[PDB]
Order: sequence, then structure tokens, then C-alpha cells
Amino acid sequence: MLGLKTSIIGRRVIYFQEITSTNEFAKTSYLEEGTVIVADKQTMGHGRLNRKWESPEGGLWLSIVLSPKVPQKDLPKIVFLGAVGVVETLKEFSIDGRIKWPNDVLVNYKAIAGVLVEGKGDKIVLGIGLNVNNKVPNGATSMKLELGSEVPLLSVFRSLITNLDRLYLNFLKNPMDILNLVRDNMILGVRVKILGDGSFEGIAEDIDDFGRLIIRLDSGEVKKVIYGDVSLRFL
Amino acid sequence: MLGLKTSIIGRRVIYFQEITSTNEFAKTSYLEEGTVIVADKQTMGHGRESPEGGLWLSIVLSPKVPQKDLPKIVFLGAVGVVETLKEFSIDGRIKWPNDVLVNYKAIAGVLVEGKGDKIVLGIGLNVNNKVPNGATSMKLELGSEVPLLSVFRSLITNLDRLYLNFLKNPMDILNLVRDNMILGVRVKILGDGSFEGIAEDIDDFGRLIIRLDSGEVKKVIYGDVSLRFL
Repeated sequence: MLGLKTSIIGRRVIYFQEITSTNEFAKTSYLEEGTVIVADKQTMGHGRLNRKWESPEGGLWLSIVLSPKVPQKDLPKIVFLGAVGVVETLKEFSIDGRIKWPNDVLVNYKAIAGVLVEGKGDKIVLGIGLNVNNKVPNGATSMKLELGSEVPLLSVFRSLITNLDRLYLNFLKNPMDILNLVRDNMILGVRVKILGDGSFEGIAEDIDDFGRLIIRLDSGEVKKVIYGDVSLRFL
Repeated sequence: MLGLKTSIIGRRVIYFQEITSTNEFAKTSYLEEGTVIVADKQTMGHGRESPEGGLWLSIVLSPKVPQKDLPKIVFLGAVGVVETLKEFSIDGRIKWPNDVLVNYKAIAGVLVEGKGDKIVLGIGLNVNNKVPNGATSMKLELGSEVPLLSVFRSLITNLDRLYLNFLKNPMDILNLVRDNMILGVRVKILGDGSFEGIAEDIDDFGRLIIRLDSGEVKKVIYGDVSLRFL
């Protein structure tokens, strides 16, 4: 009854009024490639770094089962597929989202969406959390807060799934293309701090061919970050 | 994302761009009660292709009621459809025991399957799809396309309410059927042979009461029997 015309992503959609986590269900259930898991609310949702991500009613909480027969090295680009997809959708609703490496989407520096990718050997789970009409944590934002009015969740869903299906299909053939899209929509040229042991500061210059964040320290040293906790030093 | 507010029917919904049969998938798969299986089209639909534009769905049920009441499940589907059609100002009427007609043309059919502790309620409703001759659709009746999703929301809400009351009082549905069924007309019953008579009413068991011209009263139980209007 949804009438989705996508090729792979969206051939099947499993909707829940409530669920612990769309990513968990997607990981533990055998599901055809392209199956989308979506729920009105998550009771135990979380983003990367195991950070508890509130998933109240009004938001778009979904996971997508993928099985991209591509080199084990391109798997890390799946996150970017989700982030670029969100950005393209936000644009369609006249909202300018920018990517905070590696998986966050911000608007005027406020978090509006997060992407959580989890591999499992037999498949890859692309999780996306987007603040639409739900109440958000202080410092965060939503499509509702940005546009000053409630947005039809299904309209956002339709838009996102369509963009992701398109991005995914091209990715299966031209895997490197996504990196350029990411660069054009990522927050760069700003000072950032990588947290944890061996913490350091520098300018986030770009992402390389593997998607690593290239940081230029004040000493001139160049470091390539694969993953971690990032903080904008002047925002 | 659908924001359904139902108690049981619709707690989960599995949508398919295409599927062989929503009823077959629901019967075969391990699914929780209330799960709705819906598809844009069925390539192998059937009753006792369903083209894009129609509403093709199946509901998994596990009613904890007497085995005798189980045969009443088909009526829940038929009444739910009638209620939804009335919400869209379409006069749906029930043709015993599983069909819904509008001006004597088929607009929807109900197929219930399942033996013990797992019942599948299948419903096919013509909304915006092309239909065979003799049949009709909500689009043909209203003169314009109808938001398929709106029809889905309406139907699921109606079925959930009807199903909850059915768990409490399995006989309540019979009154709704009676008020919305085509009666007082001559019909032909086809089964172990055939006979004609006036469809007078349905009894306390949902059996169709037929009065033959001889005055004889026959009570028809649905299963392997077909009804034709004269």
C-alpha cells in the first residue's frame, strides 16, 4: 500500500509501533537485502560510541539490511551513504545539513541526525536516526524546529528511502563516488579535537580515499583518523 | 513512522512491493498476533494478480475463544470493510458470507485460513486498481483516486476495534453483519447439489437462513458453498 518504486532499498518494510532497537532486530533476523526496519519509537536505541540516543515518537528511526558484494575495504563507506542520504533529504525540505565526520548530520552546528552502521558478515545494517517532529535534547535540533512546523513523517521516509536506494545502486558500481559527495557536504577547514588516549588538536582538512579524516596539527604533523570521538574546537 | 494507535491489529506491519500472496506469507511465517502483511500487488492472489492500486492485506490472529466462534472471523473482515467504505461515503453491502458489493458489484473479498490457535484474516479491496467486469472500486464509485494509505489506516482501526470486542463478546459481530447484509432477496445455493429460496437472515451461529418456496427452512453453513443472486 506504500507504492515504493525503489529498486533494492524498500522492497520490503517492517514497521513497529514500538521496538527495543531497529538495528538489533535487523541484526538478529534473517531479512532480504533492502529490507527496511522502522519504528515509531525505540526503547533501547543508541548511536556509535554506544551513546544512548533518545528515540521518542515523532522521529524517523530506521535500519536497512544491506549485503554489498564489494571489497572488504569499501564497507566503511556505508556510513557515508546514510549521511549523504539524510543531507539530500534535508535539502528537499529546504534544510541545509552538513556532515560532522564520520556519521553525524548537523544544521547550524546542531545535531539533527545520526548514522550507526553495524556489520555482521552475512549482512551490513545501516541505522539512521533523524529528528523530525520529536522533542530533542538541548543543543540538538529537528526538522520541526528548523522549519517552524510539523513535517509528515511518511513524506520524510519516502524521500530518504528514495535517495538511499539511488545512492546505494550507484555505490555498487562506482564505490568511490560517495567520497566526493561526502567531501562537498562535510564540515572542513575547522579546528577539532580527537578525544581519548593520545588526544590531539588540529584542522580537519579533508577525508582521504579510505574516508579517514585528515587532521593537520599545529606542528605540521599529519594524522589520519579511522574512528573515534571528535569535537569542534571553535563551535 | 506510520504512528498507528491500535491495540492489537497493526502493532507490526510488513509491507511488500510485490508478493505471491499475503495470506500464504502470513500462514507460513512465524509472526506475532496483530501483525499485518500488506503488498502493492499479489502475483498469485485467490479466494475460496491483485493489481497495484488495490488494498491487499492479511492479519495474523490468535483468538482465545471457543472453537465454535472461529467461523465468525470472516464477518469481522467484511464488517470492517463496510465501515471503512461508509467512512468514504460508499454503500458497501455484505453478500454472505465473505463478499462486499456496491450496487451488486464486487468491491472486496475476505479469505480466512488457519486451523488451531493461528487464524489468518485476508482482505482484498479494490481501491484505485483496474477491476474485472462486474466488479467495482472505490475510485470508480467516487469518480477519483483515493489515498490508499488513508483506506489502510481506516480499515486497520476498524478491524482492531471489532477484533477487541469480538474477544469479549463473539456474538456482537453478528448484529453488525445482519444490519449490513443483503437480505430479503432470492438466491441460489451451490454446494452438495443446489436449491433456491429467500435469504431471510443469519442465525445466532452466522448460518444463512433460506426459506424455500415450499416453506422449508434451510440453514447454510459456509465452507464449500457458493451463493448466486437471481
